[PDB]
Amino acid sequence: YWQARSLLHESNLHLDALGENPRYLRLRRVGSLFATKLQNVRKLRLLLGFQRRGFVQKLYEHSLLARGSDRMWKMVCAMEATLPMTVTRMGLAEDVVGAATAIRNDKIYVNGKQPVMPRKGLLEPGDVV
RNA sequence: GUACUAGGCCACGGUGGCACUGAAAAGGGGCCACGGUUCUUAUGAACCCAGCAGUGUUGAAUUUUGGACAAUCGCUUGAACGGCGGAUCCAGAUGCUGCUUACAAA
Repeated sequence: YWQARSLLHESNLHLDALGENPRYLRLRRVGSLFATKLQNVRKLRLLLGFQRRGFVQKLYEHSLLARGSDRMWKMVCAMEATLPMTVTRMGLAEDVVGAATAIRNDKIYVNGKQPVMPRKGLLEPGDVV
């Protein structure tokens, strides 16, 4: 009941009403700003620490061209098929950036010796790491 | 609705006219006239990069006077992995891109 909210219900964790019984007037309502989209792209790149445009753009078109069920459990599946997120799922680093340095050493051993594609992934199902 | 990719077909080879041969006609085949470029002791001859590189003007801007027949593919030759091809294949300079890139050591 409390948990498992809607996957796009992130407007309940930004500003709320009828749960704050004080300050009846002067309540901040959200304006028409696209800066939350730009900072959400910042939340996307900060989960990779990578240069802003090219990687998230290339993963965006790959996420469109892979399958067409939806864009929410599958676009983050395109995020999750990437190798630095995959290493963070294994737990070989404190965070994504340290894992990126570890793969920058080529300490990693994806599919035998090394990933053939270091910056882009993409780990298909059936690929050892 | 509008600049390219590669490739289909046509047209043209400084300009214009025409012919041989060939089954079919001419981009480094033949003849004449033009317009250029050089030289003559001036009488006349030689040549025509919209082939490759390269030069010069203009341009905001335009590449190396590279290697090679080995791969094709073509032409040719009955030896000979033969001969040739600025087609091509490989390298350069140069926009776009996809893709890596810390060294040490087995």
